[PDB]
Amino acid sequence: KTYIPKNDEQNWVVVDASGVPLGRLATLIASRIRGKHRPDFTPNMIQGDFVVVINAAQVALTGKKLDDKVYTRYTGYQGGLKTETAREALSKHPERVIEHAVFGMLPKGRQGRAMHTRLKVYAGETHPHSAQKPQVLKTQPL
Amino acid sequence: LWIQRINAGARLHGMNYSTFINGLKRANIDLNRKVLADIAAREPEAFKALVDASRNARQ
Amino acid sequence: IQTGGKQYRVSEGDVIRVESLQGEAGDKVELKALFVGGEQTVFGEDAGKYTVQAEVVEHGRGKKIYIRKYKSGVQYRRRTGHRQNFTAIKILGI
Amino acid sequence: MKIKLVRSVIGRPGNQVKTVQALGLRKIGDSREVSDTPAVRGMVKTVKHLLEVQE
RNA sequence: AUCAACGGAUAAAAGUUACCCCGGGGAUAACAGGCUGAUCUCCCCCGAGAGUCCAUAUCGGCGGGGAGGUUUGGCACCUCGAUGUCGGCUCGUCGCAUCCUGGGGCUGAAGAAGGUCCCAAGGGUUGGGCUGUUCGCCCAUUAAAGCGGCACGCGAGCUG
RNA sequence: GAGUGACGAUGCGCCGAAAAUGAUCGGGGCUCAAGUGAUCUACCGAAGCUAUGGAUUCAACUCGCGAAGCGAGUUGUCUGGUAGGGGAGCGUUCAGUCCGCGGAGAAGCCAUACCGGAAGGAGUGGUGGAGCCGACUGAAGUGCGGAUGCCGGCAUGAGU
RNA sequence: GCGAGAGCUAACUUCCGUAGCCGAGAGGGAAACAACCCAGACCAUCAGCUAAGGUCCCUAAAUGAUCGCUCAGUGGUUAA
RNA sequence: AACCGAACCUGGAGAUAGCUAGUUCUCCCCGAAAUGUAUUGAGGUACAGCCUCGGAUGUUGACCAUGUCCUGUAGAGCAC
RNA sequence: UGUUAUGGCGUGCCUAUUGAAGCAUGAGCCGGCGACUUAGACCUGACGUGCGAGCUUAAGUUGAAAAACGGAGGCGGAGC
Ligand SMILES: [Mg+2]
Ligand SMILES: [Mg+2]
Ligand SMILES: [Mg+2]
Ligand SMILES: [Mg+2]
Ligand SMILES: [Mg+2]
Ligand SMILES: [Mg+2]
Ligand SMILES: [Mg+2]
Repeated sequence: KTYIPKNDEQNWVVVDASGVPLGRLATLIASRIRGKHRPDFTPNMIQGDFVVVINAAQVALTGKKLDDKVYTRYTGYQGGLKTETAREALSKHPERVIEHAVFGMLPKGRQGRAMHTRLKVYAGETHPHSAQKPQVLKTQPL
Repeated sequence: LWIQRINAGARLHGMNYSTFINGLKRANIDLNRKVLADIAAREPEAFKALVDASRNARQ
Repeated sequence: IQTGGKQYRVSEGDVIRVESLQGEAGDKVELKALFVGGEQTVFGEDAGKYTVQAEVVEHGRGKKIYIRKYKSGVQYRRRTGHRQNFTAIKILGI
Repeated sequence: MKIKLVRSVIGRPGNQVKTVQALGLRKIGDSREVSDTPAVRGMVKTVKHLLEVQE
């Protein structure tokens, strides 16, 4: 009875990260990536848009960037294979801060993993225009 | 699934499921409930009319 | 729907829960809650002015299901049959 | 005096279950018109917290 | 009729088993774990008094508040159709309440040597004599010869 | 040259605050509240309540019948369940009876999307190659996943 | 849970009293989770309302309204 | 005569077994107990209690109100 | 109908048990075999039938493609 889909569309969105609080920005991207307003509106597959993030380096964090925001990422058999880095220390990887906050708010299964292909983060402004030969429909946060 | 499709379209026309449904409830006349998701998905012209009616019965 | 239609359908012979008016062409009139007849969209009581006309096609039993129940280590196993009764109705109304 | 069973009898003391039985209410939502006698008003006070009272 | 084991098995009856056997019990002990934390270990509070003088450089009566879960226990929850039990060896890794080495503050710090507290777990932390011993005592050195966890870590890895 | 010092009450916060495999409020992340005190509505949300259809239990009310009672038929009510008690039935072998079927193909076996509320039952086709279904009634060596169950066949370990 | 004894005003402790649940109880919530919180499953539906609980994304539903508080990630490890 | 705190074989013999295991088709209705007292009893058993079916009786049952009597806990108090 | 991708949900079975996915028991798999019976002129109850203030035969005897006879005895019938 209920309506199902097609796929002829693949919308590309261009969100700017500039001064947006991390989780606040993250939410918008994760929802537009899953199927917020959803084309045919279905969960057995990916109806989601291809978010392209720009200005990753200029993203905002509240009271603590130096303290508290610590990315624990513990390696092979933990023979003290316990690695931790401050969010300020992610001057090395600005793209992985947004990336590994958005994936955090996505389903985690076979499909969920397939969804991280859609997010495409860049720290620049004019230089991210790499994956910018398809659509470039800019959508602001709030 | 039904509810998800509703607030998707409700938000397309600057609303949301919570609000939209209350409008249709406040416009006692409107008692779709079942079917309502298919309208959002297939008939966008029609869905808009119901959004506009829901906005009235409220504010 | 909850029994007894609505909507802008067409000339479709759909299946609904038993109606009692036995045999062919038993004629049924429907309340109507929305319509797109001639693209004109109208909802609730304003649609109530309008009505749908149906013709009772057939009375039938829906595909056999089996009601199975199980509780573990309590030796509780249940097996029972089921067939849901319906009334098929041809749509041909305003 | 309109009375309706709004809360469940499960986990509620015996006497309260026995009262809700006397008041003829068997399901939640079950409503009935009631007498203004002291004993029937007295039953309704025992299980007050399980009922919605109109007047 | 101290049939008193008191609803009173026969008139009439003690022990032992490491030579043990069967039926069962995780309804129930010993090992380990779990919960607890009296005891155990550490830490903090008050400041009597010691420090020629000065409570607080060190020390802290009487008394009070915690933390840990390495002791002895309590308790008896999975395991009695089986969770091999002490020590050694081998192999490691981890906590820090740090034995050394690194950085500091105070000192009853002249210097040199210390004391004490704070930060710090990167690496290091010897070989013998006695005892099954862990522990401990001794010998001879050392920067130092740390305390604990991992089924009192490790027997389908060895010893016995 | 204009306020400023001390006892106390209270709301939220600070220090006190060290354990062993790798971390965390479930997570992401959150103060630009997604924390928190108070008030207010709107939505989500269960096998609860409701809508529609159907079945069962007990009951009162109608009736088919030579009577009780069993059938039907409304309306109301009931219907989670272990040990256990009560009710109605499905299936197997043998037997007596009746109706039959079968070499133009019986039983058994094999396939299946059909029927019945369940045990179950039928149609069609395929194999087989000589016996057998249905109905009533009677009698039992009458229904299996378990028993470290018994007999037999075949797997795993393994081309070890 | 409440009312006591024993015990250290310990125990997922023991022994009574009393209510409720599990035992024999599925469904929602409490991440997970016999017992707590909500609620007692006759069957069918691709209908509707609510309980406890919730409404940033994972995840259904206000990134709700108003006047305040805290800036410690307190929230989201206890005392003198 | 390949397992000797009393050999082996056959029989009594289906020894006893308050203990362990196992106990097979379906749907329907109701539905417990883990308490009391006794027990060479304590993981067993008798009687009661609690369940179910049949018969009888047929409001006596339940809750709640009123009326009446009983009572030494909570608190309090210091007259013993 | 077969099959397949992705989503949601989802703690084998039995036993034993306050509590089993349990790192508690059993089980390699399939087929077959495999557990509430039978007896007694026994006792007590429900249903049923036949006679009914009465009811009934046991051993046997005679006929047996089969049942009739047989009243010895047993039970109601009076209790304390
Ligand atoms: Mg122990
Ligand atoms: Mg031992
Ligand atoms: Mg130093
Ligand atoms: Mg078997
Ligand atoms: Mg206190
Ligand atoms: Mg034997
Ligand atoms: Mg056992």
